Amino acid sequence: IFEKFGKGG
Amino acid sequence: QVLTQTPSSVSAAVGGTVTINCQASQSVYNNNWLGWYQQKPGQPPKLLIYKASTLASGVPSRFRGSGSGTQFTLTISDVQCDDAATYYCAGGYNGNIFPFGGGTEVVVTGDPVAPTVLIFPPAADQVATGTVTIVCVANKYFPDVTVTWEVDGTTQTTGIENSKTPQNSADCTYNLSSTLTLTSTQYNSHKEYTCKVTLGTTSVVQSFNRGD
Amino acid sequence: QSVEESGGRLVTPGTPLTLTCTVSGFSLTSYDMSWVRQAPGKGLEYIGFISSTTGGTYYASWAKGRFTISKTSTTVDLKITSPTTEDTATYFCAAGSWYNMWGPGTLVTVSSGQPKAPSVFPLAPCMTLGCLVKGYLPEPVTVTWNSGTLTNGVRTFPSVRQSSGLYSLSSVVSVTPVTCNVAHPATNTKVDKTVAPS
Ligand SMILES: [Cl-]
Repeated sequence: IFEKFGKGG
Repeated sequence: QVLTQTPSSVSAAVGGTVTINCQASQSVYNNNWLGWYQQKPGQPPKLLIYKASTLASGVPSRFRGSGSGTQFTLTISDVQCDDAATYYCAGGYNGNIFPFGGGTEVVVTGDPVAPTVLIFPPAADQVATGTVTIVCVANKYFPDVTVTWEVDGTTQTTGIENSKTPQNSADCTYNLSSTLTLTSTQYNSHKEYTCKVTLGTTSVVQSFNRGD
Repeated sequence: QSVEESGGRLVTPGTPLTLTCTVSGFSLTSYDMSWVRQAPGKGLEYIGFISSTTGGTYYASWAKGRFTISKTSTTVDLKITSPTTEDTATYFCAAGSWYNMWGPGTLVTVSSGQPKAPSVFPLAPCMTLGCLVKGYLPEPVTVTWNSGTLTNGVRTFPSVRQSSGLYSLSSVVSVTPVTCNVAHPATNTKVDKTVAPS
């Protein structure tokens, strides 16, 4: 598990 | 967690092709979270390529991104003097890890261009301060030069500082300033000041005589 | 549309300082807002960012504790909690998930020096004319010719640091009556020299 990836595009 | 960018430096002639590689220690996010940037000295970076292969708006088609997973490539075709810059990759990983690669300098090469040389005596108002700065400029040359100072024929070893402009975006040439610092006493002691600019084995010489 | 950093200045080690990032022509919250720095002659280093998708603030592992990112109604801010010599750098803010839009950068100088305005001396051969900009701190100075109207044939060399800790550079221009305009923003100083041949 990881913190939600924070870059969307 | 590391992007290994290779090589550190690369050269092409005008109209040549450059390859720059970026290798991730593990897979980047979604196998494609990798961007490419161009940076010229004194300027902020500019985005070239995002999502490994998408060209940013306004970017020339000669910039191409490729790869997926751990191995990414930027190529530059039809290299121009304007492409002389440092290029960086920047990636994204699960866990919100966003490293830059360490950068690749691109040097755009060509036929030697011989410098012209100018020398500037210190302004009247400098002498009064107790310290004097003599400036020598090597104009519009390629590739690199070395500079020598002679004062009344004696080669100077200390008090010299050099500074070089980045490659000219139109013609790839450099300019160089060489500054000799002396005390007012040392300056007012001597007559003939000489700047010698060496490109390869060939020297161009410029001089002045104090008081003229 | 633009981003602009502010707050770069000379500070002694351990003196906290805050940089601000201001956006023009779009909303502070529309896009990812990042802080990146670049030590003199070195590579780009990511510090942290505020996500437009999660709303969250993230830091590079190395930067945790050394920097605090926060926002006001009008700025994204970067506090350097206890600056060291090693924090001397240009700090950039950037908008977009791909660092799409960058500011010009703001320079942080961490050292024991006191600010000093440059002396400006005319350069003329015993045609190309110039100005020597000698003995300032911190960087930068800006040099223009004829108040920004003369750009063709202008070469402004990179600064060099002398033993004193003071910076120097020259600017030269080629023509067939020319004035160099030197600004030292740190001290709000403006110097003009009209350079005459001979
Ligand atoms: Cl980084």
